[PDB]
Amino acid sequence: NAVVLHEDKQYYPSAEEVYGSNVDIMVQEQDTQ
Amino acid sequence: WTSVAHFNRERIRRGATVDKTVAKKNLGRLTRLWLKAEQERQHNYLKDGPYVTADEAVAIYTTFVHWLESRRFQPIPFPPLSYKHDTKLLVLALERL
Amino acid sequence: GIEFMDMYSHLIPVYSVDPMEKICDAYLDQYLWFEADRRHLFPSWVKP
Amino acid sequence: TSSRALPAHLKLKYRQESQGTEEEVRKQDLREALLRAEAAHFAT
Amino acid sequence: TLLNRLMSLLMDTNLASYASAKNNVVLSYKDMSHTNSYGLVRGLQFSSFIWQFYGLVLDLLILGLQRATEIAGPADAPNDFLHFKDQATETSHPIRL
Amino acid sequence: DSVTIEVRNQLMRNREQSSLLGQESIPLQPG
Amino acid sequence: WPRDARMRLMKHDVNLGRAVFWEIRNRLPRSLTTLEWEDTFPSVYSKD
Amino acid sequence: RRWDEDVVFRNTHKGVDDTPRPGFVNDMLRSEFHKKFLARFVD
Amino acid sequence: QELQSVVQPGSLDSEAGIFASSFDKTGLRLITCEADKSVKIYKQVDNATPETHPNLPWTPSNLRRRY
Amino acid sequence: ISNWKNPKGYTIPLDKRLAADGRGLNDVEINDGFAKFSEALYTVERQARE
Repeated sequence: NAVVLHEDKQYYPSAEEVYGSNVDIMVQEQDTQ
Repeated sequence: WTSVAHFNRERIRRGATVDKTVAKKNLGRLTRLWLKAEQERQHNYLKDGPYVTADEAVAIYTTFVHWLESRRFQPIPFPPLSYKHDTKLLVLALERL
Repeated sequence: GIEFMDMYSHLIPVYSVDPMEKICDAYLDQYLWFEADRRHLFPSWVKP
Repeated sequence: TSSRALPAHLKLKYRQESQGTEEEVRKQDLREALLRAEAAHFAT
Repeated sequence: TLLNRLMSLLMDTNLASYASAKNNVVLSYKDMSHTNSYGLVRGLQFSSFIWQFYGLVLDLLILGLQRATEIAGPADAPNDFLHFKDQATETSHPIRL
Repeated sequence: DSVTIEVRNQLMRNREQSSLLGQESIPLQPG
Repeated sequence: WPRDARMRLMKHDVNLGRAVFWEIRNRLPRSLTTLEWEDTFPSVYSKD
Repeated sequence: RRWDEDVVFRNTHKGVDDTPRPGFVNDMLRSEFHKKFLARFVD
Repeated sequence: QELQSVVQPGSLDSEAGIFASSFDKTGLRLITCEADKSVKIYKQVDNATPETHPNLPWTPSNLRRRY
Repeated sequence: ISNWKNPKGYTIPLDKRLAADGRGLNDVEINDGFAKFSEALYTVERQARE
């Protein structure tokens, strides 16, 4: 019944929802060296 | 295209460019991207209904009504044909334009 | 019409309206601001 | 002829002793090292 | 729609309806176009007033009716800019200015 | 007709002025 | 400003400022506006 | 408390959080970076 | 074995693709560079047990290849 | 058949140009929540007036 604000909207499932729990999801946006 | 737009806009914001052409190109790209986002936002608004709930709207209307009646606000009327100040308001608007 | 004015740090949206509608809007603006000030709608703390 | 075609970097660099030459890679055991490293990463 | 219902309180139904319908226009840049149905168009000549009384609503939401009445004072005898009628009302609430 | 009833209700709502004016009211027929 | 003229980040003062921001933000419905901490700066005057 | 009991809306931001850090969406027009970029450079 | 690559959440269905790949030095890990802006690592199942993990069935002597 | 340019004259009838778009695939529907929202605004507006 709750409304979804535009900024709160999600179009895609989480990488966990799409790859299972036996895969580690790495998001390396920033450098480490 | 979007990555180049981001990079060029950041460069322009810092101040590292003096091209008129690069500034105009990036202004065009930013306008296109913003308009895409705005069209998506309006479409989402139509899809997802009024973000402000019925209860919130009722509460806001009630508070505004109470506030206006507390200060005895006399609602603005439609300007009659015999309004003394029409010419003056008209000339003021014309000068501002 | 809609276009953006470049300040090199933010973009200002500029709207182009039809001339006759501009005249009507300007007159309504002047009338509404004069009537609101005459009837004390805005309580001192709104700015500018 | 051209400025960029002039001689430059005339000494080719080869991997030294502790830099991972072919001899060491053949001597090293990469498999169990890889599994140990993966387990160490998993522990975090 | 909430804006239209609110604007109907201040002025005549005709003026409120005109001001509400003026904000629902078709914005077009080059070949891109869309219908503005959720936001507020700031390019209108009366958009200043429209925003000023919509933001007096938010002032009422933030302050509350009693604190707003204390700050503004009676409608017939409004307070000064940043002054109160007396120290008793000034110190009666955490919000001073 | 239901449509003409809806026209009837919306025409009366069009005549209904600002709430602060505190003018009269007309209860509307259902259907 | 040169520090010693800025805000001293005492735990009590910082918590008071954040509490004030939290209260004022909760005062407003999220469907029509919101307050961002990146745009807000509550400056506290106290014994510290 | 008697200083906030006049008001009409309470706990409007009760359950909001900061940002979906682990979320990496492969769509440059819907990512957090683009949203922040547009919210910063357009005013 | 037949495997279908699955795209990361933001991509389209048509965005599934593979451009580069390489086994590591040992050969137990396979690195795949996709048309999806993502790099995937593939590892053989450790439990093995050919009884419980059969390959694709092999049907001999159907017919000679056209060639 | 493009809506922007063509190097030669190559007149195209209006029906074919109309057929080249995705307007039909984009639905035009309004949420149900507007019906309850507007009616609530109309209800309170009448209540305060009375």
